[PDB]
Amino acid sequence: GLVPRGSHMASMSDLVNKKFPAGDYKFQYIAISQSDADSESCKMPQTVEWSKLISENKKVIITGAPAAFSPTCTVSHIPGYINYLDELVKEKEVDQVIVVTVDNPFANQAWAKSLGVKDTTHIKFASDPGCAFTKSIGFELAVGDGVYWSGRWAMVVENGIVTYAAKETNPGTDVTVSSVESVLAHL
Amino acid sequence: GLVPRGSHMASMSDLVNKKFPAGDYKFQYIAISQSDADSESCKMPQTVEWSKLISENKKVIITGAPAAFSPTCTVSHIPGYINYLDELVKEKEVDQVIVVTVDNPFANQAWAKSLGVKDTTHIKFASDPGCAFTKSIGFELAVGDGVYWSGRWAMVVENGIVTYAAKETNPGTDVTVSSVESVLAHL
Repeated sequence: GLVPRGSHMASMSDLVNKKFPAGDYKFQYIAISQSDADSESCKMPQTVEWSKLISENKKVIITGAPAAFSPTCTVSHIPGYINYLDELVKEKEVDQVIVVTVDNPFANQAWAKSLGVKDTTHIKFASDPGCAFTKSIGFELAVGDGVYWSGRWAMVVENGIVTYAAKETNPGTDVTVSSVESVLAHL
Repeated sequence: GLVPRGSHMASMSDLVNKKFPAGDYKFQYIAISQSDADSESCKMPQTVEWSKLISENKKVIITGAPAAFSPTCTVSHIPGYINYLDELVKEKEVDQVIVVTVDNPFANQAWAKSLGVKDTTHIKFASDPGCAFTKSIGFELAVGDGVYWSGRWAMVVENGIVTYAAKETNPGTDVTVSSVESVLAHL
């Protein structure tokens, strides 16, 4: 048959073609800049309302990852987004790329820096504390004892409407529907 | 008076002179080694029962920090423990130094490496998922919306008995009772 022993297929989420469900959810991030890198804005987290991010930006890519500094996230998933960032912004008219984890915003910023992010103008590493937003869209990953990390997923939002949304069935090892290549194919 | 406007004093916890309350709590960490650094044990987290750590080690120092990679934790708090590690182990008969955060174990390991930890034989950066253990001893830090980080604190456990335990009143900025210097004064 199509799906053999214990295999699973990553499907498109029902979120597609609906309004981005920002609610009152907020994320934190710390800016990064190659000019004035010692400013307070590049040291301390700031809070962003998901609703404001979406209303102020016509085209937004969002991708979730289970754990800052973990192998699959660090080596196979996120570097592609950083590599294609200039092309996304300059050729595909992407305004913001948001990388979402439940990790603290200092760890997220250090991760971004380790991955070669020099400037957060068009890319931000967002903290979703307690997995609140990610659980709200059903893209969470249970890791035991009531603790949730983000799953691995990607989303495209255009003019406030979700045009692409899909999560991995095996987030620990797979980078497929969440890959920058699959996102590029849906822009 | 002794305590003026909005000031607070860090006191000794009532935990002192009582058995270490390990319960069934567990932590995760990833080992670090300068020989065989590419082994699976240095890539993937392993689980340790707090009860086993304490029963197998006569003298254990435990210190909690709110956020891997955050400024106070990274610059002022943890480096002292790493700096004194050899002295603690060789002169003060310390068997294990455990640095506790609620951060994922990959981020904790990367933090430890960034801080110059070369080997986890006597020092381990532990993950306390969801702040479960730290909340159980009342050393947590509320950060909003039901999310808890560790506070900043230190503890000494000798033959299964807590001999020192104290948390900061202002963990974001203060490193006093949680400092390696205060721990050294209570060994």
